[PDB]
Amino acid sequence: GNKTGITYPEIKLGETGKDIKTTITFMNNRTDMNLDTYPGKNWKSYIEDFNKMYPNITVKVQTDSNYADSALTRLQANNDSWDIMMIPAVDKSEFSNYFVPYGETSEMEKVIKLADEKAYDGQTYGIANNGVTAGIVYNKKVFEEAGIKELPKTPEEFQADLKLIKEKTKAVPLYTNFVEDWAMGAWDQYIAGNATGDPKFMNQVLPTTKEPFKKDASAPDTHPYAVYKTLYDAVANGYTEEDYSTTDWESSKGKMNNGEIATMVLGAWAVPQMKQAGDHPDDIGYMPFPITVDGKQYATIAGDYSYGINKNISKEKQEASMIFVKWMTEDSGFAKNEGGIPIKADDESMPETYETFSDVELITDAPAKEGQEDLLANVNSDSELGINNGNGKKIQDIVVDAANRTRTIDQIMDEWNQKWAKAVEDNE
Ligand SMILES: OC[C@H]1O[C@@H](O[C@H]2[C@H](O)[C@H](O)[C@H](O)O[C@@H]2CO)[C@@H](O)[C@@H](O)[C@@H]1O
Ligand SMILES: [Zn+2]
Ligand SMILES: [Zn+2]
Ligand SMILES: [Zn+2]
Ligand SMILES: [Zn+2]
Ligand SMILES: [Zn+2]
Ligand SMILES: [Zn+2]
Ligand SMILES: [Zn+2]
Ligand SMILES: [Zn+2]
Ligand SMILES: [Zn+2]
Ligand SMILES: [Zn+2]
Ligand SMILES: [Zn+2]
Ligand SMILES: [Zn+2]
Ligand SMILES: [Zn+2]
Ligand SMILES: [Zn+2]
Repeated sequence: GNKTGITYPEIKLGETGKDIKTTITFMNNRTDMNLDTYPGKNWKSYIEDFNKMYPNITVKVQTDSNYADSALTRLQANNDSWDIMMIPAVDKSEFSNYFVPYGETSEMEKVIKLADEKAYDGQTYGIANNGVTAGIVYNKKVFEEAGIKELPKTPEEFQADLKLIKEKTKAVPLYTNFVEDWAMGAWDQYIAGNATGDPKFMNQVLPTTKEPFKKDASAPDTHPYAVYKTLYDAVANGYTEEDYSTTDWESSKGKMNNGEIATMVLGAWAVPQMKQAGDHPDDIGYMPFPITVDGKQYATIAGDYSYGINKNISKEKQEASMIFVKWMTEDSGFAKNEGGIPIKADDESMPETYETFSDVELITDAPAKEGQEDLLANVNSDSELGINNGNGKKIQDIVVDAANRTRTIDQIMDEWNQKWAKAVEDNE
């Protein structure tokens, strides 16, 4: 797919491509950063900084509120109307049908983190925008008002804390952001490394296990079941917003900052957005998801959204785009600014958000065994469950079922297991 003859490690920022005069279109999900009133460093500011180094590469930013859906639509049009996008929910095995390979994955791992996350048949097709963990954003002042002494570490402790918040404060204990598909889909981010302690769970165990959503007999407070039951119980116990059908994401930021919401299950990228949303940044904290595995808590570090380059575009625009991605990765400061972990391989600096995480084991998803790279994507597709790959609708169903008492969490998990179990069988 690479028309340029140049791999990503071969780019010398400030020297390579300096003769290029072109314009590239950069599609991303950060509508907030596409505004002049963004409380932080917005897209225009980054592009200005980039243009000091490459003045003749003009970068045009396009942002969509319904990002996942609109990016996939543009991808399936198979044209040259975009040059860089954040990779949406695409089968790894289909990367080469859409995206320029940055380079051999073994070479990329020398210069970026998470080089095998968006890779296939030995090539890397996406670079993460920053490394994030999945945890819980919480308001420390609301927790103090509720009398919560220590952060909850099990589902039972969490529900006990939500009840204290409900009874003793005025905050919504857990705000679901039901209306945002991506906010509901985020619950899939906790069910593997966080809920099991096993870096191989996501890419090896899950797609080879017929009923992964069943309760774990030995440790019923762990594994994916415990995650989805956390959401189920919080809604069924009356510890979420009165009306899930009318939640609002943008106002939820200000409400967290001002102590009207106590918790939201979101990745670390959300911490600066909550802190910027009002006068009480110091009241925003970040905690591990409340599962303990054999006495230890775990948090997976993963890419939030990865940059991919359109294989359909000219060699000039492919190279211009790869220069901008490398600039974003190595020079921009995006990760330092959005509260995430830098992706340049040799940068071991960490957001200050990781201070309730001193005893947490930070892990990354191991690749599948050789030849199984595509197994999760294929079981996911055939099951129609879209685990960690776009499907927030099934999580909305958890909220609906728990609020209307139509089904128990067991029954919901049993439905998923039967669909997954067939997909595991069909792909073995
Ligand atoms: O990239 C982090 C998450 O962004 C989310 O989109 C938000 C965005 O962060 C910002 O808050 C904007 O104001 O609203 C967007 C939703 O329209 C989602 O894309 C999510 O999937 C990302 O993980
Ligand atoms: Zn939306
Ligand atoms: Zn959608
Ligand atoms: Zn596939
Ligand atoms: Zn090689
Ligand atoms: Zn192959
Ligand atoms: Zn106290
Ligand atoms: Zn407690
Ligand atoms: Zn009571
Ligand atoms: Zn929706
Ligand atoms: Zn297990
Ligand atoms: Zn004020
Ligand atoms: Zn305050
Ligand atoms: Zn169903
Ligand atoms: Zn079989």
